[PDB]
Amino acid sequence: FHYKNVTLGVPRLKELINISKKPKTPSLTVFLLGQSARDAERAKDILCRLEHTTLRKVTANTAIYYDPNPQSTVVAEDQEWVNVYYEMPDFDVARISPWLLRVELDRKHMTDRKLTMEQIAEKINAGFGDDLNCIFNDDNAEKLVLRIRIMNSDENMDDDVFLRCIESNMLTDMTL
Amino acid sequence: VGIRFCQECNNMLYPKEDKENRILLYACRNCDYQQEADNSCIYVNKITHEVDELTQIIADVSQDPTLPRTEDHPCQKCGHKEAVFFQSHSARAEDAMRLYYVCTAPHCGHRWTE
Amino acid sequence: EITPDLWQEACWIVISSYFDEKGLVRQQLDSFDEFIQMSVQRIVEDAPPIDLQPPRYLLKFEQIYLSKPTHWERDGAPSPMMPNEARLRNLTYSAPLYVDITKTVIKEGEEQLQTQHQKTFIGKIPIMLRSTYCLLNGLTDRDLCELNECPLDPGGYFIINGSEKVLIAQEKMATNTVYVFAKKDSKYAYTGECRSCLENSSRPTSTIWVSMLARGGQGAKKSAIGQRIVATLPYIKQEVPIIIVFRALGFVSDRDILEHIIYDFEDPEMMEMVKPSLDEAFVIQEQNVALNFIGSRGAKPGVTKEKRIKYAKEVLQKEMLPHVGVSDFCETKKAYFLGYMVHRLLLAALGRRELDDRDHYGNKRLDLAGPLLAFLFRGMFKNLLKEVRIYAQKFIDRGKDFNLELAIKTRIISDGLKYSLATGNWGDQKKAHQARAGVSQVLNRLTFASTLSHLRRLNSPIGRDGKLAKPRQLHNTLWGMVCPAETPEGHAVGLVKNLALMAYISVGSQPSPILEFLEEWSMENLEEISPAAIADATKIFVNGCWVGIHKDPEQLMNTLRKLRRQMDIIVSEVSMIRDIREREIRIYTDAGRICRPLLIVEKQKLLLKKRHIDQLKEREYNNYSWQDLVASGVVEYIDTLEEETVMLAMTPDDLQEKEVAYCSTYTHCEIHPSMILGVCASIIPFPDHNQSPRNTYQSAMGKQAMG
Amino acid sequence: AERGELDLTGAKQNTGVWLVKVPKYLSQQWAKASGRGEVGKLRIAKTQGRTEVSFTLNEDLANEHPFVLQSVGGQTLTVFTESSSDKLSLEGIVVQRAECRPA
Amino acid sequence: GPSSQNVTEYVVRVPKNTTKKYNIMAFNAADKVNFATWNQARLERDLSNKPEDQPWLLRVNGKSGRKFKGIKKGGVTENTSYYIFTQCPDGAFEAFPVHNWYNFTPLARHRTLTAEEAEEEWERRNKVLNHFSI
Amino acid sequence: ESRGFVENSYLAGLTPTEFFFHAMGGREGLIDTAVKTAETGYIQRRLI
Ligand SMILES: [Zn+2]
Ligand SMILES: [Zn+2]
Repeated sequence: FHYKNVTLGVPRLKELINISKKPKTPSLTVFLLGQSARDAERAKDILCRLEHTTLRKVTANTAIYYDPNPQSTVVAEDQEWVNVYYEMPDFDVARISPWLLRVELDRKHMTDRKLTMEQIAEKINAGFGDDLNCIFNDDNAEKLVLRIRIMNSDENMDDDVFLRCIESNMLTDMTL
Repeated sequence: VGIRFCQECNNMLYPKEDKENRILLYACRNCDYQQEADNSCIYVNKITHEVDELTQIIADVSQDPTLPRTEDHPCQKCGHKEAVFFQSHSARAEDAMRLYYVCTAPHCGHRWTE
Repeated sequence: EITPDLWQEACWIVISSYFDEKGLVRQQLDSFDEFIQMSVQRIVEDAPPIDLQPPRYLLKFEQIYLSKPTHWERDGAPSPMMPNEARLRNLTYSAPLYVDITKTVIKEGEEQLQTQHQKTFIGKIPIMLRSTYCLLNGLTDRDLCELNECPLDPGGYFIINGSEKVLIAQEKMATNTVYVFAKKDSKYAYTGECRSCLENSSRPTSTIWVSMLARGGQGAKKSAIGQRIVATLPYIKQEVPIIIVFRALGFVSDRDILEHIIYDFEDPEMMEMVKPSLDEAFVIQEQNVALNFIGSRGAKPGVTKEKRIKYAKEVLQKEMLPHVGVSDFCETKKAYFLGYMVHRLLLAALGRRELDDRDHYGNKRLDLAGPLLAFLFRGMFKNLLKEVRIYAQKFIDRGKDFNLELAIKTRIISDGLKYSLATGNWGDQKKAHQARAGVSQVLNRLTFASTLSHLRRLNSPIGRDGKLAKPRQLHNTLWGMVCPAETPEGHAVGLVKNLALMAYISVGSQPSPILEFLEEWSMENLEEISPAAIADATKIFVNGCWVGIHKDPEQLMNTLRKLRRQMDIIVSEVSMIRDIREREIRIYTDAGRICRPLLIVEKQKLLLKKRHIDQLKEREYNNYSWQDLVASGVVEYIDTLEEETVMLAMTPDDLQEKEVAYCSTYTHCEIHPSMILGVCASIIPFPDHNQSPRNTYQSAMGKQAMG
Repeated sequence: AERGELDLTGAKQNTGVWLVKVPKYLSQQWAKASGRGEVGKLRIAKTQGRTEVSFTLNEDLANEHPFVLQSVGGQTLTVFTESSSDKLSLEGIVVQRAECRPA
Repeated sequence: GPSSQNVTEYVVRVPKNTTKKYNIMAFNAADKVNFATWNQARLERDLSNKPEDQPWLLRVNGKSGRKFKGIKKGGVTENTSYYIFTQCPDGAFEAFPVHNWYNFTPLARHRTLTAEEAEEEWERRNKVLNHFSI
Repeated sequence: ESRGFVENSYLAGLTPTEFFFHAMGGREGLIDTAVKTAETGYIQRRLI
C-alpha cells in the first residue's frame, strides 16, 4: 500500500512462481536513442504517438440532424463553409441522403496530441470505405465541426437506425 | 430532442420520412396517426457532460444543520449576509472543488457559484 | 439553573441512573419476553383451519397458556423445578404449553354441532433465566440466597441437559429497502435489490433484482439503441424486460407507464435512457399475451394456455413485493414501487446519486433470541398441523369418528427446540446438513468479566477464512455502538464483535398508530393523486412502504419529533430520517436497529438544567429515575441512520461557547466519550496512552485470568 | 328497453351530485336515521375569503361535523345506478367531493 | 359574488332505502370526454370473465359508438363510506350511499396481433441485425 | 484533524476522535498478519 502501480511482496511472488497469463499490473519500460532521448518535446510527441487514442477521447458531442438538401442547413451558422463547398459541389451522382451526423471536437485534447481534422478525416474515410462523406471546417474558426453523410449509391436498411449504428460505431471504433 | 406521444392510443411516436415534400413525419406503430416535425432534428449526444449543477441543487438545502455557513458572501437578490456552501457531491469529480452557495434567508433560495 | 463546570460529577450521575434501571443484559431479556407474549400467539392465531372431509369437520386454535416450569417425578407427581436442580441432575428448564381448540362438524344434518377442548397439551418450551416467566422473577436477595443462587448472576441463558447455553446475535442485511450496487465482473452495469417479507409471516423472503445490461456489448445494432433494463423475478427461469411485467399489471399504454418511472417530463437526459427499453417490448402489446410470456417460463412450463395465465397471475401477485400488499386488490401500489425502484436505478447511471455501501452499519439488523426462536417455531407448528391431516384422513375414510387428543404428536415441539439449541445447527435433525451452524454455544464461566462479555456479542455470518478485507476492517459507522478495540486474533479477526456499554437494541412495534396520525396531518394517499403533483413533493416512506406524499415537510418533521420527545403517540425507539437533497422522509419501527442515548441541545444550551441533577441524586426515596428523564425530553435515543442528519458536540463546557467557532447549529451532545468501549476494554487504566494493537491483546486476555 | 341499456339522462342533463366521506361510527349513527331517514341539518356559510360548511346531528340521532371539501380534478366522476328492477341509469356527474372530520 | 358572500342552510336526510343501487363511474380528465357526443350507450358486464363483481363494458352510441372497460376498485367502504349528496326542490339535501367504484378507461379498437407470429418476427429482426456485419 | 493526523503523543494522551482512528490503523495491521501466515504455509511448501 505504501511506495505508478506495481505489485510487490507476496502477490508478485505468486505471479512469478506460476506463469499467470494475466499479471495484475504489467508494464513495458521504454528507452530512447537519438535526439528524442534528451529533448522533452520529441519524447512527449513519441509518447503521444505510442499511447492509444480512440476517437471519443477527442470529441465533444454528436448530433444527428435532418437536412434533406445541404442548402437548407437548419444549423444556424454552418451555411458559410458548406457554401464554400457549394461554390463547387461534388459527389451528387446517385441522390442526396438526408440523414446527417455532426461531431464537435475539443481542441485541448486535439492540440495535445498534434492532430488535425485532415488526418482524422483521412482515417475515418480511408480505412472505413467510401460509405460516408466527411466535410470539415477551416482551422481559422474556434469550433471544430465535421459533417458526415452516408453514401448515396445505396439509395439509388433504414438509414436512421443505420446512421445511429455508424454513429455509435465510429465513436468506439476508429483507432487514430 | 424531446418525445412525442400519439394522440389516439397514447404511445411513442416514431420518426418517418416521406418522399413527397421532404418533411419529417412522426408516425405511430399501433395506429397511423401523423404529424410533421417543427425542429427537424432527432438525436443529440452530449459527451462533454459539463452540466452546471446550479440547475440541480434545491433551495431547501439551507435547512440542513450539518452544513457550514458564512458571513462573508452576502446574497445579491435580497442582500442577506448569511450563506451555506458545499461541494459538487456528484460525479465529474476530476477537478471538482468548486464551491456553490445558497442563501439562507427564508423564501429567497438564490443560488450562485463563484 | 445552568450547570457550569460542575460537569465531571454531573455526567456520572445520569450514567448511574441508566445502569441502575436497565442493566447490562437487557439485550437478551427483552427480546425473549416479546417472543413469548406476542410472537407465539400470532403464529397459532394466523394459521389456516383444516376443513376436511358426506360430512366435514372444523378445527381452529384460539388461545395459548403457559405454566411455571415443572418436573414430573418418577411416579407422575409434578413439582416446580428450581434452576439449581436442573444443573445438578442434568435436567432441562422448560415449561408446558397449552391451547384451546374448537371443533365443529358440518354435515348440513339440520344442525351444526360444535364443541371445544380447552387447555390442550402441545409441548414444552425452554425458559430463559430471570425472565418474566422464570421462577426467579422479582425476588429479593434474601430469597435468591435461600435457593442457593447468586444475587449477582445476570441471567439471559438457557439450561438444556444440565449445560448452560447462550444465543449469539446474528447480523443480517436490512430488508424492504432499495440498494444499488455495481458488479464489475458480470454482464450487468448496475443492479438493484429489495428483500421483502410481509410482517413476520413468511418463511422465505422473496428478493427481486432490477438489472441493466452492459454498454460494451460487442454487437451490430444493439450498439445504437443502448442498454436495456431487465428484471429477474423469482420463481421464473428467464430474464424479463420491465415493460412486459409492467403491462401484466394493466397499464398497457406508454404514456401511463412512463409516468410511474419518470416524475417530470422536462428531463430529456433520462427519457433518452428509457427509450431503448420500449423498442424490444413493442410487439407484445396487450395484457393476456404478456402474462403468457412470463407464464411460459416457470417452475413448470404450461402445456395449456389458461394455466399459464393462471400461473403468472399469483406469482406476480403473491411473490412480487409482498411487503407492499399481498391482496389481489391494490395493484396500483405494486406499480409505483416498481417504478420508484427503476427511477432510482437510472439516477445511479446518470451519476446523480452515489451507490449504496454494503458494510455501512445503517443497513444491518440483528437477530436476538426473539426473532430467532420465532423463526424456528413456525417450521414446527406447520409441521404439527401437516400431521393432524395424515391422521384424520386415514381415520375418517373408514367413517367411524374423530378424536383429536390422540392426533397431536407432542414430541414435535419439545424435541424440536431442545435439539437445535443444544447442538447449535439452526435446522432440523434430519437436516444436519442444510442448517446454519455456530449459534448457541456454551456460556464461559472462567471469570465474572468473561461471563458478561459473552452475553453481549455479535457475529457476522460471512465465512471464517475468506481473505476479503472489507467485511473485516473497522468502519466509521461503528462509533459508539461496537467496541473498536476488542476482537480476537487468528482467523476470526473482525468477524465477531462486542457492543459498547450504552448501546441498546430495539425490540419492535406496530406501525398502526403512526399511520392513523399521518393521514390526519394532510398526507395525500397514492391512489387519489395525479402523477404531475409529484415533482415538488417529498415521498413519505414508513417501514419500507411508500404510503403517500407531502408538500410541507419541515413542519411535519418538527411535529413528529416533539411528539416523540414527550411520548404521547410514538414510542421512543422509532427513528425518523429526512434527507433534504433526495427529497423524501423515512420512518422505521421494526426490530433489530441499534440505538444509543444522547443529550438534546437547543439554540446553544443544553436542556439538562441543574433542577434535574439535584433531584436525580435522590432516587432512593424519591422515585425519580431514568424513565422520568426520557419522558421529560432531555435525552433521546439516536439510531445509526438518523445519526447522519445530526451534528454532535463532544463536551458541553468546551464546544458550545460563542466565539469564532467551528459550528453554531449543534443538535445533540454526548454524555461522556468513554462509553464507546466494550466490557473487557473498559478495565484498562489510561487506555489512551498505549499503542493500538496492545489494547486488543488485553481485551482478549482478561477473559482468561483466574479469580 | 334492454338489460344492458344504460340511461344517459343524468349526464345529458349535466346533473350534478355531491360526494362526502363519512366515518363509520357516524355512519353507524346514520343507520339509525331518525324518522324516515333524516339524520340532521347542514349549515353553509360563505364569506369573501372563507367558506364554511358543517352538518349537525338530529337531536333524535344524537341519542358539529365540519366538512373538508376535496378536489375532483384529474378524474371525472359520475354516478350510475342499478335498480331493483335491474334497469340501469346514470343519475349525474360529480360536482363536489368532501370529507367529514370531527371538531 | 355569491361564492364569496353566499350563505345558506339546508336539511340533510339519509334514507334507509333506495330504488336503485348507486355506483361511481369515473373518467380520466386527461381525455376530456364530451358527454354530449354520447347519443346513446350500452352497458353490460364484461364477457372475458366468461355478476355483481363483473367489470362493466360500456358501449357508447348503440351500434356505432365508443367503448370503455370498467374495473372495480379494491375497496369502497373499508374505512369510510362514500355518499352521494343531491339537491332537492325543497332545498334540502338528500344523501345516497356509494355501493361500488368502477374504473373506466378508453379502448384501442384498431390492430390485431399474434404471439407466435410476433416471436417469429422478433428472431428474424434479431437475425438481420447480426447478418451483413463489417 | 478530521481525517486522522494524531498530533498528540503517547504521553500527552489521545482525544476520543483520535483514539478511534488509531484503533482503525492498528486493526488493519492485525488483519494483515493473520492473512500473511496462511499464504506463507503454502507457496513456500509447494516450491520445496
Ligand atoms: Zn398511436
Ligand atoms: Zn438571498
